[PDB]
Amino acid sequence: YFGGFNFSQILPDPSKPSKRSFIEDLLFNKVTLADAGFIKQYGDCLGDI
Amino acid sequence: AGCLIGAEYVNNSYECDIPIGAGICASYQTQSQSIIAYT
Ligand SMILES: *[C@@H]1O[C@H](CO)[C@@H](O)[C@H](O)[C@H]1NC(C)=O
Repeated sequence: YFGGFNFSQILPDPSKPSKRSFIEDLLFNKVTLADAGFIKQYGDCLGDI
Repeated sequence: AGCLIGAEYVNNSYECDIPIGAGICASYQTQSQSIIAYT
């Protein structure tokens, strides 16, 4: 109760494993990413799939 | 960011001395002298 103001859409929630808010999740899902080599990838690139 | 050979992983958290990769840092401390790796 912050004086009647609703901050529930920008505050984090404990249900998600990553403590990101609703608008943060919308921003992260909206920007598509290339899924580059920052993830470990040589095991995926070795197996021809 | 790969794997680290020659540094023990500790379950503590300090300031980042030597930045390694995604959330992993390494430092030189007394706990004899040794190189550790932490978050
Ligand atoms: C704040 O908004 C959410 C939906 O955006 C709503 O579920 C919640 O009840 C609101 N908070 C209050 C105190 O009404």
